[PDB]
Amino acid sequence: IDSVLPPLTVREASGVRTLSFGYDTSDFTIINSVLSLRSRLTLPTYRYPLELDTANNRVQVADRFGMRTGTWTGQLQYQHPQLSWRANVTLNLMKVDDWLVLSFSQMTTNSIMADGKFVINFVSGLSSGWQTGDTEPSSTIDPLSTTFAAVQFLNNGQRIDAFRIMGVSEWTDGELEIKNYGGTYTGHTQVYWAPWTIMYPCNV
Amino acid sequence: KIDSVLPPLTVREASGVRTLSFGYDTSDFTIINSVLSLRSRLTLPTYRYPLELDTANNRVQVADRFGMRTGTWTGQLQYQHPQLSWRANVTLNLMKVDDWLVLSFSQMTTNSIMADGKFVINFVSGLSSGWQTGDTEPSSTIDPLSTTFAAVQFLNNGQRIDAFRIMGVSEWTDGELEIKNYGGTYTGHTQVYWAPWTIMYPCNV
Amino acid sequence: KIDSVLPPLTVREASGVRTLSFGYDTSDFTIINSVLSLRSRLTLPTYRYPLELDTANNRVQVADRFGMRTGTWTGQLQYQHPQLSWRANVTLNLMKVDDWLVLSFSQMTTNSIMADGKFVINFVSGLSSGWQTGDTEPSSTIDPLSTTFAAVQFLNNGQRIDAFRIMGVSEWTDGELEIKNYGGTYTGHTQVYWAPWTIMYPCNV
Ligand SMILES: CC(=O)N[C@H]1[C@H](O[C@@H]2[C@H](O[C@]3(C(=O)O)C[C@H](O)[C@@H](NC(C)=O)[C@H]([C@H](O)[C@H](O)CO)O3)[C@@H](O)[C@H](O[C@H]3[C@H](O)[C@@H](O)[C@H](O)O[C@@H]3CO)O[C@@H]2CO)O[C@H](CO)[C@H](O)[C@@H]1O
Ligand SMILES: CC(=O)N[C@H]1[C@H](O[C@@H]2[C@H](O[C@]3(C(=O)O)C[C@H](O)[C@@H](NC(C)=O)[C@H]([C@H](O)[C@H](O)CO)O3)[C@@H](O)[C@H](O[C@H]3[C@H](O)[C@@H](O)[C@H](O)O[C@@H]3CO)O[C@@H]2CO)O[C@H](CO)[C@H](O)[C@@H]1O
Ligand SMILES: CC(=O)N[C@H]1[C@H](O[C@@H]2[C@H](O[C@]3(C(=O)O)C[C@H](O)[C@@H](NC(C)=O)[C@H]([C@H](O)[C@H](O)CO)O3)[C@@H](O)[C@H](O[C@H]3[C@H](O)[C@@H](O)[C@H](O)O[C@@H]3CO)O[C@@H]2CO)O[C@H](CO)[C@H](O)[C@@H]1O
Repeated sequence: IDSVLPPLTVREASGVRTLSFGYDTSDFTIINSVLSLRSRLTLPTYRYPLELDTANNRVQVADRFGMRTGTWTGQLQYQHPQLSWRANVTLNLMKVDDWLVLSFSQMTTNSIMADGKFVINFVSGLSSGWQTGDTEPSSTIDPLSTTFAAVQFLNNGQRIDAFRIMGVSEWTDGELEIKNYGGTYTGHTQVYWAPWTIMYPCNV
Repeated sequence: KIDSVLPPLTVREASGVRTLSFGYDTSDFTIINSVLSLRSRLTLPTYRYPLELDTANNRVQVADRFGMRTGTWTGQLQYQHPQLSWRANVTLNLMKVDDWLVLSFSQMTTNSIMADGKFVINFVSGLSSGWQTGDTEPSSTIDPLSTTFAAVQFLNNGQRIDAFRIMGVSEWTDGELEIKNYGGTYTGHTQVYWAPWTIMYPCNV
Repeated sequence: KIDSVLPPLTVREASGVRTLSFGYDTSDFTIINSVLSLRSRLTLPTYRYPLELDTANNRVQVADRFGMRTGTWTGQLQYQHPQLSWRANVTLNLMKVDDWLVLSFSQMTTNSIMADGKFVINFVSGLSSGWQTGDTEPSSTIDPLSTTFAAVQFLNNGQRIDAFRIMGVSEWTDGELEIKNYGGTYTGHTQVYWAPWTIMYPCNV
């Protein structure tokens, strides 16, 4: 080789011509006498609800995060020291972001006291894809949320309009507790409940 | 002449032939077309809304609009019942918060209503700028999607009677949102004063 | 002497003069300040809250606090009406869920109220550790931001009368949140028993 071009360089100090390769020190280095990249970049992974769409090399929020549906089939338990019963219900469930929504269709139940508790046992009854743990609230604050239910008290053929205030109050080993603090009331033998929804924070 | 070399450059005089080569990291680079080239150049991913890349500061973030996007719908609130139906001019405030759509009703005075009935909002037209009809479509068919109470005053021959109305988001069909009034307390009346109220439902558009 | 040269290295014997040169990929590398450098070194982006980089596992995630952040406000709930106003000592639970702020009221006994009025919460002081006054600012000026019902019992000369109160989040001004009580059912009374209730509004802080 007669002469050389950059990056290649020849330095002829002390009557001895020596060839050397020139690189950007920030970009490269020599490791085990070979040109190596300095800091090879490892691409991060993503935790749900963030996901990598490998097909289009795109990071996105999972679709299910905005909406995940399900159903719970079981017995709605009403609890009061002087009165308690079980009614067969099917409620719709929807996970919207960090919230769990419960949707009750209309229902006819036995009579209730001026106040009381409703208990939903998620230990069993959940539709496919759902685990009991998926219904656990993300806080122990009481109440997590309150809503009103519109009811009709049935007493000797007449239907009497009233309301019931409902609060999500507790979750214990898969048992969700919805307190009925009260509302308007009259003596009755049976209750007609219009549809209603209740939701609470849930980050599972 | 070039007397000697330094790494990466190496001279192996193997098989009676003094030959020069350039030593590189086998996994970082590979020669192709007789030029040093990067073995696996990394393509950086793109981002789907609400994730966005702030190119100015090279920062990935959640879009601001995702947390809050406001709007208005101007149109006629339709009340529907077989024995009574009417249209009232309203302007509703709308707000997209995350994967929820909130509807905000200001106070209103309407004609009388039956013990139960439907409210229909036609989003086909009336939305403010930036909003499309499709933007109001719920993300589920569950009925009801959400329920709330509206506080009302029934006007009947001069006296104002306080009552409530339960409202549920029940259906969306080709831009028509249906809000069912299942019932609540009631009395015979000439007109209804509605206090303000909000209702929201899941919406991932 | 060097007999031969291996790629990347190549020699061009153009006009009886052998010129040694380094062969590199035109798009992968370049020559700056007479040295091999990288053509477009890729800078990895940073992340704005609620997105965060877990450096320990090199994983991008949504911060846990985004789904749930709790707190408390201790202060005096102010009831306001031109003909009646009072202050009651309360402790409210707060929870930030995504882009929402939830306020949780436990049961309470207060003085009597008018047919309508305002509740004011002064967040300027009283917030638990980690919380700033600005953290309670709504993300919209829409009125109402949200409405809910509170179940009450009016105490009127020994008898307890069940009724409801409609509550709307209406305004936030320099740390003072205003919750309007538009009305609801009513009767003359001496004191009010309030059942627990929650109210939430959009908040992207
Ligand atoms: C409309 C009706 O039959 N009402 C009965 C009630 O019947 C049950 C069920 O109706 C509802 C209801 O309208 O109250 C529907 C609703 O989705 C359910 N609510 C929830 C939250 O899931 C409730 C609820 O589970 C119960 O009322 C609580 O006690 O029930 C009917 O759809 C169901 O109908 C079957 C018919 O009886 C049968 O002839 C037909 O072939 O098949 C359908 C099912 O596909 O029957 C349910 C029986 O419980 O029952 C209550 C007493 O439990 C009262 O008598 C209502 O008057
Ligand atoms: C206060 C009042 O005028 N009330 C009338 C009502 O007037 C309409 C509107 O008022 C409100 C209301 O307070 O009832 C405001 C509210 O934001 C609206 N609510 C919703 C959910 O959109 C309602 C609602 O649209 C109607 O009640 C439907 O019945 O209405 C007034 O702000 C508006 O005022 C105009 C004046 O009439 C006009 O002189 C002035 O120059 O401009 C203002 C602003 O454009 O008028 C509205 C329509 O009349 O109207 C109802 C009957 O529709 C009753 O008569 C109320 O008593
Ligand atoms: C005694 C009682 O339970 N009810 C009193 C009320 O007493 C206050 C407080 O109770 C509650 C209540 O249930 O009414 C609890 C509740 O969480 C509070 N609500 C909110 C939203 O913060 C309310 C609210 O502060 C008031 O109703 C406003 O008027 O209060 C009691 O737990 C508390 O108990 C203390 C003992 O009295 C004291 O001897 C002991 O040393 O410490 C405990 C705990 O600090 O007392 C509270 C006093 O206000 O008070 C109201 C009048 O303010 C009525 O008399 C209720 O009947």
